Amino acid sequence: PMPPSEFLDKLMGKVSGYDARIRPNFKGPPVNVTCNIFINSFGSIAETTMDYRVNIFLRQQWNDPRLAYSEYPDDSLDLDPSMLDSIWKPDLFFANEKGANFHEVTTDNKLLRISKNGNVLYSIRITLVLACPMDLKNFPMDVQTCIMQLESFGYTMNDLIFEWDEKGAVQVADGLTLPQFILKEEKDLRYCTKHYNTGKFTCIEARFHLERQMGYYLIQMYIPSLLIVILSWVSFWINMDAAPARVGLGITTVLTMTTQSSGSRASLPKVSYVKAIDIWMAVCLLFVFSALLEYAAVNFIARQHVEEMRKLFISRAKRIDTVSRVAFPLVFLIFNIFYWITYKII
Amino acid sequence: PMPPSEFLDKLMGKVSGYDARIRPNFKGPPVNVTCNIFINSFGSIAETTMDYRVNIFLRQQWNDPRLAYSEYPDDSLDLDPSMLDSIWKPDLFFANEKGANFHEVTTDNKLLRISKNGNVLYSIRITLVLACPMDLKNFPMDVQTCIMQLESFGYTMNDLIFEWDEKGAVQVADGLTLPQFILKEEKDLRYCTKHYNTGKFTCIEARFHLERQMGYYLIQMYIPSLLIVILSWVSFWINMDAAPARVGLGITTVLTMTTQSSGSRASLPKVSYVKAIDIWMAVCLLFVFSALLEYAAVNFIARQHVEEMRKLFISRAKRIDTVSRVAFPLVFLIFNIFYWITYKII
Amino acid sequence: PMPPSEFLDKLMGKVSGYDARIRPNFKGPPVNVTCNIFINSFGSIAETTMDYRVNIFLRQQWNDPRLAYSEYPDDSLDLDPSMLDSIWKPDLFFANEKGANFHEVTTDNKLLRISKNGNVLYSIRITLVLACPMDLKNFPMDVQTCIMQLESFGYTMNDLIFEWDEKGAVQVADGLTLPQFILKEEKDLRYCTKHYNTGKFTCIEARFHLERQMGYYLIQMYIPSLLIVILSWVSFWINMDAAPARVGLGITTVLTMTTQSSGSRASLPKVSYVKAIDIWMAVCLLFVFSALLEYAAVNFIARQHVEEMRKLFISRAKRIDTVSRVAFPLVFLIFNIFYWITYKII
Amino acid sequence: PMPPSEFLDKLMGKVSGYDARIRPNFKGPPVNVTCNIFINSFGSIAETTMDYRVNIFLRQQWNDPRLAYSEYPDDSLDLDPSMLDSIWKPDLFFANEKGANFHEVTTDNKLLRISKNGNVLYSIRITLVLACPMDLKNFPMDVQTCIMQLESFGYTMNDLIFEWDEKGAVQVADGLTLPQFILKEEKDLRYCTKHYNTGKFTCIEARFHLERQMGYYLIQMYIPSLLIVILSWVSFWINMDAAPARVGLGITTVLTMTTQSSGSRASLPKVSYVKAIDIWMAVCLLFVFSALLEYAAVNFIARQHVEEMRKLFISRAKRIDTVSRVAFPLVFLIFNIFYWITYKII
Amino acid sequence: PMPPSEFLDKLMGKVSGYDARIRPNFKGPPVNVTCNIFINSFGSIAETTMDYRVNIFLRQQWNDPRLAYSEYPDDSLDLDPSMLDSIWKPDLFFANEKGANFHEVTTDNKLLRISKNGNVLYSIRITLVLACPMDLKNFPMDVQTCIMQLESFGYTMNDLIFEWDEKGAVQVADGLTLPQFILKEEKDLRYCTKHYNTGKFTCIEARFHLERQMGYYLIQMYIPSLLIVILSWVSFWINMDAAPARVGLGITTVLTMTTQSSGSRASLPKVSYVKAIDIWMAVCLLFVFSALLEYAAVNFIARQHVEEMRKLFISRAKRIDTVSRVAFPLVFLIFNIFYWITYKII
Ligand SMILES: *[C@@H]1O[C@H](CO)[C@@H](O[C@@H]2O[C@H](CO)[C@@H](O[C@@H]3O[C@H](CO)[C@@H](O)[C@H](O)[C@@H]3O)[C@H](O)[C@H]2NC(C)=O)[C@H](O)[C@H]1NC(C)=O
Ligand SMILES: *[C@@H]1O[C@H](CO)[C@@H](O[C@@H]2O[C@H](CO)[C@@H](O[C@@H]3O[C@H](CO)[C@@H](O)[C@H](O)[C@@H]3O)[C@H](O)[C@H]2NC(C)=O)[C@H](O)[C@H]1NC(C)=O
Ligand SMILES: *[C@@H]1O[C@H](CO)[C@@H](O[C@@H]2O[C@H](CO)[C@@H](O[C@@H]3O[C@H](CO)[C@@H](O)[C@H](O)[C@@H]3O)[C@H](O)[C@H]2NC(C)=O)[C@H](O)[C@H]1NC(C)=O
Ligand SMILES: *[C@@H]1O[C@H](CO)[C@@H](O[C@@H]2O[C@H](CO)[C@@H](O[C@@H]3O[C@H](CO)[C@@H](O)[C@H](O)[C@@H]3O)[C@H](O)[C@H]2NC(C)=O)[C@H](O)[C@H]1NC(C)=O
Ligand SMILES: *[C@@H]1O[C@H](CO)[C@@H](O[C@@H]2O[C@H](CO)[C@@H](O[C@@H]3O[C@H](CO)[C@@H](O)[C@H](O)[C@@H]3O)[C@H](O)[C@H]2NC(C)=O)[C@H](O)[C@H]1NC(C)=O
Repeated sequence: PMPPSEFLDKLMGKVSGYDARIRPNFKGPPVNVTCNIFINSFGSIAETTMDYRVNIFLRQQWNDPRLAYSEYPDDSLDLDPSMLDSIWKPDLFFANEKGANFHEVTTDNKLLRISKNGNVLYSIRITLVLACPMDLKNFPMDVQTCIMQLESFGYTMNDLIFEWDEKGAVQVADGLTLPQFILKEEKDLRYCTKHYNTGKFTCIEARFHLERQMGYYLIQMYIPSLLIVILSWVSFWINMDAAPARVGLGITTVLTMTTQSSGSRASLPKVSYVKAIDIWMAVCLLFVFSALLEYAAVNFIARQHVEEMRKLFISRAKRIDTVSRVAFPLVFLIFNIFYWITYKII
Repeated sequence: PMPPSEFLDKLMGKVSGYDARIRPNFKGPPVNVTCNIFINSFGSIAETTMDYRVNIFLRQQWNDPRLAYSEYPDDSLDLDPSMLDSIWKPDLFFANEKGANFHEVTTDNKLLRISKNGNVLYSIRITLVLACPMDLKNFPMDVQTCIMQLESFGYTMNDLIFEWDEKGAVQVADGLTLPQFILKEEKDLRYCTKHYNTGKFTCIEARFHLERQMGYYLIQMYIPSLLIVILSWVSFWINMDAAPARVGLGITTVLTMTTQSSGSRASLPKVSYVKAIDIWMAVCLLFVFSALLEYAAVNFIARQHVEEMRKLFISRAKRIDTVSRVAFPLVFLIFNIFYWITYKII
Repeated sequence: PMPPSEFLDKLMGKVSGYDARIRPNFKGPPVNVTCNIFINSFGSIAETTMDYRVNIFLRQQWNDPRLAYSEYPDDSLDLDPSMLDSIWKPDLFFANEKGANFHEVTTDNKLLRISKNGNVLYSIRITLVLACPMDLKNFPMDVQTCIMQLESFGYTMNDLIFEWDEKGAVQVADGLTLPQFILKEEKDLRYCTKHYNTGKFTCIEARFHLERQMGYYLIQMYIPSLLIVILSWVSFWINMDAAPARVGLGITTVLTMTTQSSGSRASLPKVSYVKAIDIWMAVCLLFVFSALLEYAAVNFIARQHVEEMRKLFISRAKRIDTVSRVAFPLVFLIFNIFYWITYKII
Repeated sequence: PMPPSEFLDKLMGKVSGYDARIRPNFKGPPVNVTCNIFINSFGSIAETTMDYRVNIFLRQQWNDPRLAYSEYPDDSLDLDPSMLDSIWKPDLFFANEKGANFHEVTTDNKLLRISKNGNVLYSIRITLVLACPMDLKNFPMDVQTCIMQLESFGYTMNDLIFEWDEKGAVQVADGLTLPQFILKEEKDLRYCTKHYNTGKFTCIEARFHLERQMGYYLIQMYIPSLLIVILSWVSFWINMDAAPARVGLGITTVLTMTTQSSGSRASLPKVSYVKAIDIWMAVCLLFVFSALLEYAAVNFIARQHVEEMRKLFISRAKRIDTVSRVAFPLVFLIFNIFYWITYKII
Repeated sequence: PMPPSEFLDKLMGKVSGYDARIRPNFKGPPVNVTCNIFINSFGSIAETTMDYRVNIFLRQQWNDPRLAYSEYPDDSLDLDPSMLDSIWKPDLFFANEKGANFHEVTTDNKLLRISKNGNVLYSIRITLVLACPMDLKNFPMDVQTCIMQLESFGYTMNDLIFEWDEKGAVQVADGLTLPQFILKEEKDLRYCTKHYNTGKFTCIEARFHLERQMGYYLIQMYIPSLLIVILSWVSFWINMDAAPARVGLGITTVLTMTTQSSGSRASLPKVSYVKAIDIWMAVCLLFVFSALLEYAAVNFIARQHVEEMRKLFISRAKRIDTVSRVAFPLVFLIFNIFYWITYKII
């Protein structure tokens, strides 16, 4: 019962002629590689960049007859990771990496165990910054689907095939929550077989269904956008005398409404389509621009009105200042219903 | 008495058949690894990212019978760190690293000494950026508990076990203070034994109880939020004549109160729950929005009031402008008591 | 039928005297290297820096007679990438890299296959941050032409020549869209043969015609710039009595128009020439500065006007306040036509 | 007279049995290592992070009898830096590195020369980002003392000792100035002998006395803070009639004074103690808050004043508006004297 | 006619005893190294950091008799760059690197050719971030002189000397323009021979004369600073009645003039000396502060004026409001002439 590495000497070195430069079952059927990932860290979901950082354990399993062994008694030899640069390993890469890296802290974070019948279990900790093109049409109420797809790079489909094992292909750490999102529990697992001018390459991808939390965007942008609408209404309970007051009120509540429009996109890409948060800030910018025009009508109607005529327009001009107090606060409401219900069924 | 490395030649090389690729006490009980950390640098506690950077010395101790020696006279051979790539070392990693690194400046910052009975003392300087999910419910008065946990990655529980030595498992440099926090002196030391679809892996974690200093947030956000509330009150000692003054006063003190609401979260994650600093900026935004409505009542009540009737509402409208001077400054106070006492016992 | 690497032993090692340090067809005609790129990731088109990040697959093809083989039966031996540090490879570099890198995640992302007649197919995943000097004359309506050029660095033109293969020299991933641009489908392919004091070096470049999307810049800068122009007009339907109102209106709508001028260049280089977005913000800053002067004329003309004289200037001063309501809203329009048509045919 | 490296062959290789893995004078007295640094680049003194970047040449000198030589005629053999991975070198590290690095541009920036009697001169270019906890009590007038300390990491005090040579232990490049500071010329040199649970380790540190330049902070924060105080005074030469003017004046000069308070700390850590720049912005925020209350008294006193009574308070209310014009401008001055003299002797 | 590397075998390996660890002409005169650089990328001229990034080709030439060859027929053997780790190479470094790096994309970007008489031509692509202390006295009209200097680090002056070849020591790529600067065509080439406590080291530096483009700073800071001065003048064509208007006008045009003062230094170091852009923003801040005081005089002079007396000061107070309309607009102009002419001859 010699030590395992010396047993591994019989397994790896020039004895038996193991070559790590040639895939298993060479010249025969392709190599069936079953995969699955464990997720430690999920988050930093960027939107200026439209990517996100994950921290996974990538488990790979394939059979290699050359790694058979019956001398040793037990069923598994979880070796040292230094034995990992000498056996064959599939050239798995992430088709949307945007930068990734291993982890070498106190050891290469690597695992490797071999079953008697040649089954290999290979597992390494990885940090990825995967690209997912965000779809920001209905932005605060959107549901993103950021993917990650595992391709081969040098082996064609007839010489290396990936799969997902049918027992929980994607696990997640227990207490894993996101600050801005929630990660839905059903995770898709479909095929993405690529085709180039070089050949066809195996591919498999996992679809994570993110979904934004409404709390933050409800506190910083919607409510402050809404109070500024109400102050635009207090220009109606003021007489048609305070020219500086109402105009000063409206202008101050139309420029601050312009700042928050731009402020609602500081942390966003410069996309060219209008998004759900945009029509809110637009329509809220339309009401406030109306009250500054409503007083524009009053101050002009009253100034234009012999003595039986001037009061004749005071009633009309003052009729407006009472219609305004109900028109705006209710027209805004019915709009406020068609908006949220539009994004409660979309 | 040959030189130690040549003595180490007898200890390491092909003589005696030392293999660094196989753990001590192989096929027997697992390897008991006692740990403890020394902390040089603690800080850069991020909250947008919810991590923090530490600079530790990681000390590991385990027994290895193969490293026994009785030839040399003294009790310890603190070797060169180049002898560190040839002996066995536990594959300790940090389960929430988020990026780490060694230090190679003028030497690998590594220590290694071996006692006669085989005890190994292994110590290396590390920089870590550990992830700790912040809980920002009561934000300026919160108490975070950021952890660090030491797991194995390739050895299962029956073949490698970590522990904390029971003599000061976590030391700290003497004059170590944080700018924003204070690091409490009692540090937890519990177990975090993991379970995967691969097996069970040893784990141990240290719980550091951070606690925010109230000084900064008391100077930039609470007091400026409070002066703006008081200026909202000076719209009461002004007659019910200065329409531009009081409305200009209230509007200017309701928008600047909106900026500071958003300004109170520039360096924060976009969490979806309301936090303690939020109800302050909200309630302070409610008082100021009230004074702008209080004058909305006065200017409307006085404008609506034969000659025995107009003065009848001047008293009512002026009754308000005196009730306001005591109502707001005292209602705000009683709120100001239920707030701080709520976060002095929570 | 020995294994291929051992077949490759006959192909690479000291047998047959293959030297990777000497180009093919040595002392004869130069080495004809046909190229083409596949683009996975395109974007992060910076403008403060005037660069952009691409993620390509660089395919290279050249003949090497030394790599001939007739022993093996089939037509191609797609080897392991470890066989890539032993064969000759052209020293292709990117003449405007500004930083690049390979991808080592789970494998060097490399491909290598050899045809029987010696044809080499070499393909590697690369991330580039290529420099392209932006031309921002007509900025929101511009069309950039960012290049990428493949030069030799050590081999002169008579010893190594690059080319583009005449079957789709530049492919693109199917669903590849940009957030801010659209990538036109015709891609140029011309020569860029360099000359130094060392000699002449082969060079080939690809010209990508980017083109900005107008949606974002139409929403954040043009419309907000335009509403502020209209509020500058509401200072005309107000009587020549509200000195605080109209002046407060104009000043508030002339400073906020100054902020947006500077705000229209936060994410731009500090170029010294005037650009298309600049004349908009300038002319819009000229109208608003006019209305604040138009009231400057009214308040001065009315204040200067025995009793038959004061009304004589009221008509003139009030004649202005009606000419203004049509002059500005129509002069702005005709300008608004010469502007967009100027950038619809330029 | 064979070539020196072949002479060095007799000096380094298996001939003579030189081992680089064992310190000089082994088993005897410790190794006396005299040090000194030359500073090329000093600066980037961060305060959000409380560190700073230096670029030094670290010179080390120790004796090694094994490196004796009398064959060669001259006194010094400045070798190639490749000979630096074969001789012993002290494991000097920087106890507050916070990240450092060598320089490999066109060569490892390393020097190495050996005197006949065994004296070694070892010198390498380094970039450091050293941590120094700032003390920001009297911030714009402060004097920081950022240190750098050279410790051993694996050798205890009885086996390796550092020192500073007594001929200019710290030189500086000639034209080395800082943008924000000035580096005082006397530099401290004391001992910092550490103690751990492992043993006692040699340590030496250099104390650089930085001192801020007052020019910048005098131009951006003090003067603008002071003009805004004066405009708060121009609310006194205005009659007690312009309710919108004085209140608009005071409010506009009390909120802009709040912005600059927060603006005076954008580039600062979130420390919890009040600092010298804070009491300035506070007291300046107290004067401006007073003038807005001073008019609060006037408009209330005049509004409260049969016909012999109303003028009786006009004199009192107008008595205030003249006392204000001298009270504030002189009370501010005497404060302005106790402030600067307080930070001219502290 | 064996292959060149095998010819190079006779040139490099143990045959002939070539040692790369010993400089040419050893024990004799020093090694004369002629240099010159080609500049691809110039720019990213930082000012917060006072550095800049360049992308050069560094060509070095020296003679090495050991590399003589007469066997081969032609005049030059441009080898593979792998032959670059075996020949001697001067240890050139950049005395103000602040971080640099090679380029390894698809090959080490290296060139190496050897003439028959031993002349070596060595050329490598480099990216540098060189430090140049900016002199910002007359900031928008300044002319910086950022240097780059090539020193030895281990060889003293009597054993290695650098030079510039007298045929175009510094070339530049053809279409190389900067966004903010223009690179003057005459480039200095002088000596910078260093002296340390170790010895004297060869040094040579190149002086690039940068010069700012005035376009950007003329558009964002001077003109907006100037319009705000003119609006400060429109407080003069308004009667001495509009207390809220003129004071509101002046205050709004004195605070926005304070923001732009600070805004004129966001991207600048915190230098302690006053700079040319500072006196502009200061003097422009002095005019606007004057108009707010000019009305302070009017409203006080008119309010202080039996019936023959009140009109007596109306003329004096109104005499001011006409002197102002010519005093300020012309005093500002004459200042505006002494300013630009002062920076047209400095
Ligand atoms: C990797 O897995 C794939 C599919 O999971 C295997 O492909 C299939 O392999 C079988 C060999 O057992 C091939 O033989 C076929 O058998 C069926 C009866 O089961 C017979 O009716 C067919 O005529 C054929 O002979 C089968 O063609 C093949 N199918 C495909 C789509 O590839 C593959 O063999 C596995 N390879 C390894 C190395 O494990
Ligand atoms: C590492 O440490 C663990 C615990 O600190 C050791 O586990 C224990 O090891 C003993 C061997 O001395 C095992 O024997 C047990 O002894 C008790 C009497 O002390 C006896 O009553 C039991 O029936 C049993 O024979 C013990 O089972 C084991 N317990 C556990 C929970 O593991 C371990 O031996 C140490 N290994 C090394 C290599 O130091
Ligand atoms: C690489 O490709 C270039 C061009 O694609 C080849 O250049 C040409 O190579 C031919 C050899 O077949 C040279 O011979 C010429 O042939 C024509 C008839 O086709 C004859 O009229 C000429 O007098 C001459 O003999 C030709 O000069 C040469 N032209 C150029 C511009 O280089 C090159 O041979 C290819 N090299 C390899 C290694 O594939
Ligand atoms: C490194 O430097 C230290 C101090 O600079 C040296 O320590 C001293 O070394 C001397 C050996 O010459 C030791 O001997 C002492 O000599 C005095 C007379 O000078 C005698 O009165 C004492 O009784 C003792 O014998 C001395 O104890 C020792 N002192 C200390 C504090 O270490 C050291 O020898 C130097 N080592 C090397 C390798 O250069
Ligand atoms: C590297 O270049 C330097 C200068 O470019 C050379 O320095 C000079 O080298 C000459 C050898 O030819 C030395 O000899 C001198 O010759 C003059 C006549 O030309 C004679 O009048 C002097 O008395 C002396 O013998 C000369 O001293 C020396 N000068 C200096 C300042 O170094 C150097 O030789 C070159 N080295 C190599 C290896 O190319």
